Amino acid sequence: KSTIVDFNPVETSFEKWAKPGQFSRTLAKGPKTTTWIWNLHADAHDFDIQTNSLQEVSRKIFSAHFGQLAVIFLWLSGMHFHGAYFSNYSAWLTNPTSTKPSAQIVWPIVGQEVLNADVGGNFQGIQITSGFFQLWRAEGITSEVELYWTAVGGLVASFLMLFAGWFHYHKAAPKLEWFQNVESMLNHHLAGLLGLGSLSWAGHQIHIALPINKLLDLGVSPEEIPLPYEFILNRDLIAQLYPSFNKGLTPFFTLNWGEYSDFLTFKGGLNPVTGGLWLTDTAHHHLAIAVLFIVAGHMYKTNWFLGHSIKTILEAHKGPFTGEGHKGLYEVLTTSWHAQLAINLALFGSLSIIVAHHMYAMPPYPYIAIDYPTQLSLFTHHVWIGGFCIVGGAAHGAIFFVRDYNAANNYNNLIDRVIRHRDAIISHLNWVCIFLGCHSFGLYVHNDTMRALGRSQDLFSDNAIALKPIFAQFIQNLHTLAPGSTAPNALTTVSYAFGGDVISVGSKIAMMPISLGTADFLVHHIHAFTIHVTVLILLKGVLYSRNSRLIPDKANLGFRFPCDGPGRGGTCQVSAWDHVFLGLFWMYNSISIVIFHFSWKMQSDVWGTVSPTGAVSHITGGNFAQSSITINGWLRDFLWSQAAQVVQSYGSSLSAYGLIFLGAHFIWAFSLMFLFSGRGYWQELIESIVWAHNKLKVAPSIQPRALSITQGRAVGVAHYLLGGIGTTWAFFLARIISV
Amino acid sequence: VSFIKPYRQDPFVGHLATPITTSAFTRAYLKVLPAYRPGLTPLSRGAEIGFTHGYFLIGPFYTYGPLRSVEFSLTSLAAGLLAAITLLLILTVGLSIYGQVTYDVYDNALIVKLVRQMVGSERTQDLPQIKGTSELDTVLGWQKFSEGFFSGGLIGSIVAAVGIALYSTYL
Amino acid sequence: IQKGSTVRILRKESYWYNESGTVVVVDQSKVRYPVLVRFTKVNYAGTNTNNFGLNEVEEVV
Amino acid sequence: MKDFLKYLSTAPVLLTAWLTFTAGFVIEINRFYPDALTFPF
Amino acid sequence: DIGGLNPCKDSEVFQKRLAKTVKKLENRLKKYEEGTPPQIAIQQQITQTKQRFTRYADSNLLCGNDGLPHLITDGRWSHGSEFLLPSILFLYISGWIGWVGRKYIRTVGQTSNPTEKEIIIDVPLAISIMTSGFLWPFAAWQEFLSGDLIASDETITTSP
Amino acid sequence: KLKQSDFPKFEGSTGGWLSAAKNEEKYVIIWTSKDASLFEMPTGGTAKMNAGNNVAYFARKEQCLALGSQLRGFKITNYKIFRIYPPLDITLLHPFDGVFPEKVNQGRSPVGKRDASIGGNPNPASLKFQ
Amino acid sequence: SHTVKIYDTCIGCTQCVRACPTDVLEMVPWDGCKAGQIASAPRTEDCVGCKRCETACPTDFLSVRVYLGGETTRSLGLAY
Ligand code: CLA
Ligand code: CLA
Ligand code: CLA
Ligand code: CLA
Ligand SMILES: CC1=C(C/C=C(\C)CCC[C@H](C)CCC[C@H](C)CCCC(C)C)C(=O)c2ccccc2C1=O
Ligand code: SF4
Ligand code: SF4
Ligand code: SF4
Repeated sequence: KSTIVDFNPVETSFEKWAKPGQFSRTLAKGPKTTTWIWNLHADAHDFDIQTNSLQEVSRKIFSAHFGQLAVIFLWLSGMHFHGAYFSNYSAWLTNPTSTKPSAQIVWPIVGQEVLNADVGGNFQGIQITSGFFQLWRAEGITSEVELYWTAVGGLVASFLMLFAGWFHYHKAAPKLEWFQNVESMLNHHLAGLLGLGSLSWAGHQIHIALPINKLLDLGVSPEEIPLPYEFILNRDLIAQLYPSFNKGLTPFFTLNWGEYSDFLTFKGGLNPVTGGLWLTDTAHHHLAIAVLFIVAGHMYKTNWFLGHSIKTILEAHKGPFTGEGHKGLYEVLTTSWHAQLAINLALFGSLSIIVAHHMYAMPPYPYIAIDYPTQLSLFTHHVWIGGFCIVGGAAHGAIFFVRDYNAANNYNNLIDRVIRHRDAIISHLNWVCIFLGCHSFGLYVHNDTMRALGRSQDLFSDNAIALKPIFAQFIQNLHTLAPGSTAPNALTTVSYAFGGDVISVGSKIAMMPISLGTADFLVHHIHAFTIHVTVLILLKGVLYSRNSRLIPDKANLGFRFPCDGPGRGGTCQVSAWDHVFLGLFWMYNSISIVIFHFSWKMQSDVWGTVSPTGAVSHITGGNFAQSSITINGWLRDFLWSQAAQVVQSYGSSLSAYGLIFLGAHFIWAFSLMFLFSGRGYWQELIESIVWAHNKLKVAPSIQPRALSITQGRAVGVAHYLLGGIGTTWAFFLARIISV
Repeated sequence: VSFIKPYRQDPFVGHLATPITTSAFTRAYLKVLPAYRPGLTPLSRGAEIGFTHGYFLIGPFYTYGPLRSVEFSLTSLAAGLLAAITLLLILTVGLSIYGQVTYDVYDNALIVKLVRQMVGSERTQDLPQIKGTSELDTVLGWQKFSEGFFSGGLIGSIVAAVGIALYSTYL
Repeated sequence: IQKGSTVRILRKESYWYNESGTVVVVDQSKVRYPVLVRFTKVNYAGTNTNNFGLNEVEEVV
Repeated sequence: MKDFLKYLSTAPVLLTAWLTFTAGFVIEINRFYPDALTFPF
Repeated sequence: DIGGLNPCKDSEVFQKRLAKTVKKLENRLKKYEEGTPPQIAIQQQITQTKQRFTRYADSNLLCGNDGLPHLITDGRWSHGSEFLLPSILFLYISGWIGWVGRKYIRTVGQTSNPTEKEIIIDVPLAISIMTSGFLWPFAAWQEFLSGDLIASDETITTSP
Repeated sequence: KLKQSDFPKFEGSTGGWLSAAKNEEKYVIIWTSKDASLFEMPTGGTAKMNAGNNVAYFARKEQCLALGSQLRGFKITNYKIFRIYPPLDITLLHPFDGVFPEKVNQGRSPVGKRDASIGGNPNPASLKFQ
Repeated sequence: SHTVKIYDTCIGCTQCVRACPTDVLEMVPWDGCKAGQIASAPRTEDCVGCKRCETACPTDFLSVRVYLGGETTRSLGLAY
């Protein structure tokens, strides 16, 4: 009878596994039409409509989190197992600059063995662009046995998380008060999870990754490198590489932290041997992060007369312009899972995009900057994940507004005041979007039409009307001057992208000053415009989710509904879901432009080879500066030019990329059937098909119905995203692996 | 204190009394503008608006036109001046047609009172209704407004061309 | 026709036209559509029953 | 094991098992007799 | 011969294709070492390529001017193994599938809960029906004769 | 603070009526409440009722009716909606005969009733050029 | 304004009237059904065409039918 958990709440039985739709009150009666099948999967994780108790929803969410973490652990275990058994990691360790990482071999069936490429190191397989080899090298993993043991540990951890989910749904489910301890949860997630994870990783780096990687960079082969445990039992194997361990932990406890400058450095730049960040800098960074997060975890009052109450902090932040201020926000975020999901997903996607930027900007792994496929894939993948997560955060903000928003509890607070002037916000955001689009894109079109008319001096180019990004160049200058002036204890700039020397590893450029000209001005304003339009769609969905001048009772129709009818001139897509659908489209557009800008700019003005005398030759040859300012330039010098490797991949080991290119084109075009058409035509065609089936006595008892309007839109957008992202995926991968 | 309140004590208007809509600075600044400055005939309002608009309109045409010159060129100035004048002509055409299709009144601030007093049992929209009581809201008022806009636009464009030539020559 | 009888729907604007249903109750009052018929197949609106007139239903042998 | 066998009798599990078996025997026919453009007879 | 094509056994371009593929595979084989699994895999690829080309040559297959086997599907039994025999095989298999599906639909359509037995298959009855589809050509031309294959006027029709 | 004492304690929203409900028509909903309950405006956000007479103005009949439907959740039933033309031309709209349209009241005649089902509609080809 | 017609298949279940967002439909006495009531459309000038009325109709092919016609500021749902 614990005060935090309920014991044996749900019986572990297979009876409900044999009753599909048991969770829903409407679906439990059984299918009558094929719409029931689709409704079954669309409501599976909508725990809000399955129970009327916040406690049950919270417990379901907790167990679902455990299942998700078990799935993630299984995926990581699979990655490590493939590295251990079906990879050339050992060969890549001895030749990182000449062996391509491969960790998946393809069975010899139907002639598909051509996919096993010549990745080097007496190996055949698919080249890997996830950068696991570089990460494992940075971890100090020098043998495939360690990868096997990490895979075994991942399997054990996945089973543990599965057992934890089962235990906390069926044997000991926490109570609502336990879930609502946001102060305790924040304290623990900030100190324990974040800070202690940073501290543990700093310890691992210092004791395992720092010596092993230093020996690897010195040229010591992985076979004669001591086993990682020997660096702990023997204080002399690590004190030779870093002659500060001879003093032990006495400098730490005597506040003489200057003695540890051997392995806790602040250098900046990149390791000249590997092209990645100095691992001493990384260990010092993780140590500082650990201390900062542990300190930050002692902020909120949990169980003693010590710390802050988030309710008292929020309620004190009022103002003349904001009425009641943040009063009621604590109740909103402690009684609505959707609001928490909105905030967490938005910040999580933004964090993913920031991670993507800082990855290529400052390569943190050895021999990852010179693996161009890995860098391109990591950036594009993380930016895509960030965009999807941001759209999801907007969607769940809209869901909270529709479902969990209480008008009485939010009288004259920030949420109320935002809804009260939603018109002004949306109208000014509309004006900003029109201004930004007009300018950015019409400058592009003006360049295109001036070039087409033979007026080269009338373009918005560097040798013409020039739009120099002076503000960004000022920041670039400030960073390259930071070491010794504003960061006096730095030896080198944080990233060579801001300026400095060309860093090359094995005649391949790792990082180099990224010059910003009029071409970068236009593409940056294109980014701003696309982001603003996506924000416009999502914010219009969130703010007008409850009511509008069209439908004053839109909240009574729910978050997900197709329309209110053909009246009022037509009330299609007025939902808030139909705004997360359009916003998904515009996020695809924005992220596609972002990754295109990254790919072309890097290939044209960063990546390449360096001659022995210091001459820099890039992959494309600097065509970004003069040919990325017109739409015809993007079509020809980027799309047409770099699509050559994809279309000429047939018969080679990259033929799978051409096949996926074609299939993604097919899927993207397939999406337009659902996006352009309507439900009535398909229902009436199914009518004649059903007539034929009845004529042959083969009409199913479950009456076949065309997909609902909302499901038609969902299928269309899912296929559109899959096709477009897969086309860009195949194009990028084939292009950057070939060259 | 609260700096946002319902506009004119009406919580049902689609408007708010923010520190921008109803600030003393906003009041004075909009009351010194030609469109709202007291004591101006519609012709005077149009003339001032046209002068300012032609004056700042000749700029972009002369600077970024198809016949630019990093040095001073009489042809560039003439091209910019002609483009500005033709744009003012297009704007005046728009003003004329807008006034033609919008109003049917020759003397406002009275007809409203006449139909609020002596009844308006007619086809309405001319006797009754009547949006706005300004002198700009009449057929005669808008015609003189357009005439003033057009004349002032020509004069201001010429003045700005002269100023541009003087600045480029003597500086 | 009576309760439990099987009838064929003769109403053309019906989701169960030419199909067979089960009569739930035939009203004896002066209503316009007294026959209430229950069907196994739900219509497009989800309902599985409807009121029919005496001349819009034909009893199956 | 009365409701577990009923769960295995559901449409998704049965379709997954049948399609896995189908792809399996197709792939194995194509392994043991590869590159079959015409009928073997 | 038929349509201006020639047998692949006497098509020079066919042998050129075989030689080029084998040469590419051997050149790939040259860059690996000893009896290592990559060399074994490439050698198996070469052997399979040679076997496939030899089988296509000795298969009554007509090759065009590009040295690729062309299919003669006009209906002649001479090239009957290209389309006609696979056509019969597919017709048998697909008729089996359709027959067992229709039989299952009609069988569980006369139970208390026909819709339940469509998402939760009666595996015993399903297995009973599925292995009975080998007589689908005979069952179809024994149910059509009895009038049990086609509905007549209980089928629904739209308003016009 | 507000023009009239019976207005709900609303802080004003940029979602209220516009120039249309000054020269074409405006709609007013009146009701009496026992408690100063906090309710959501059909246009903007949260407003506070008056413990007594309450009067609200809107630009559409649908907005007033949505507010009235919300009022039913507060056990408020006596709400009445009027249409006001550009001058003070008040016309009672929603409780037209004092009884809600969902409840049958004597004195109502059927409007738009056809003495046949859908299938009895005439063929469009016979309704050409009339 | 749109056109709304009521047909004698009406069973007087009132679901159309209580679904109208603009108070177009009302229940009037009748003698053609058990409930003794039939829907009426006396205020079609307020009809917006949202067709919520016939989404709540349980009769087989509807007893209330909305035919979209000429548009008006009321029928277009214009708050401006
Ligand atoms: C220092 C203590 C501590 C630590 C380390 C964590 C760590 C975590 N919590 Mg958690 N939590 C804590 C205290 C702590 N919590 C307290 C005190 C409360 C009560 C307010 C909660 C309430 C809570 C909820 C409601 C949820 C989490 C979730 C999570 C996970 C977030 C997912 C993630 O980042 O993946 C990082 C993943 C890893 C690093 C994998 C290794 C982590 C393992 C499992 C260690 C977990 C520590 C655990 C608390 C020890 C208990 C053991 C048990 C025998 C008592 C993460 C594993 C979320 C989640 O995913 O649910 C499962 C979630 O929904 N926590
Ligand atoms: C932490 C992440 C997270 C979480 C927990 C949720 C959770 C939820 N979301 Mg949500 N969402 C997210 C991210 C997340 N979402 C993101 C990133 C987006 C933007 C795209 C959305 C957009 C979104 C919408 C628009 C809606 C939800 C809804 C829901 C709720 C019901 C979900 C459900 O039943 O789906 C069950 C799961 C499925 C139906 C799976 C569908 C399969 C997907 C679409 C295709 C995946 C393809 C995959 C990549 C493989 C393709 C490869 C190909 C070759 C085969 C639930 C509370 C719905 C709701 O009603 O909320 C109350 C709703 O309407 N969400
Ligand atoms: C190439 C196709 C295309 C184009 C041009 C646009 C353009 C636009 N969309 Mg988009 N959209 C598209 C495809 C496209 N969309 C698709 C496929 C979808 C489906 C998901 C959407 C969904 C969508 C939504 C949901 C939203 C937009 C919005 C916008 C507008 C953003 C504001 C802006 O930049 O206006 C400026 C106009 C342009 C940049 C277009 C070119 C104008 C030129 C360059 C300058 C002016 C030329 C000049 C006037 C020509 C005069 C001569 C002529 C008379 C002969 C803009 C009009 C948002 C909106 O309403 O605006 C805020 C919005 O909310 N779109
Ligand atoms: C298995 C039973 C079955 C049978 C006997 C038929 C028979 C027929 N269908 Mg059909 N159909 C079925 C299932 C079936 N269908 C399913 C499951 C779907 C949904 C995808 C469709 C969708 C469909 C369409 C859209 C059309 C037909 C058409 C037709 C007719 C012409 C043949 C054709 O085009 O094939 C069409 C076959 C497919 C599109 C693929 C069917 C998918 C699989 C192979 C069938 C399902 C197998 C099932 C799971 C087996 C379970 C039984 C087991 C438990 C015992 C013919 C009356 C056409 C027509 O009206 O022409 C007169 C037409 O336009 N059908
Ligand atoms: C085709 C179409 C239909 C009909 C589509 C239907 C009935 C979907 C049928 C799906 C089948 C029955 C199952 C899926 C079969 C696929 C082969 C499985 C997916 C492939 C896997 C690899 C995922 C609609 O209902 C619709 C509704 C609204 C707008 C547009 C449309 C629309 O375009
Ligand atoms: S069906 Fe399509 S069009 Fe007709 S109302 Fe619903 S959404 Fe608008
Ligand atoms: S459309 Fe249907 S619902 Fe909307 S008002 Fe007219 S009748 Fe009532
Ligand atoms: S909808 Fe049809 S049934 Fe429901 S009330 Fe109006 S008329 Fe009677």
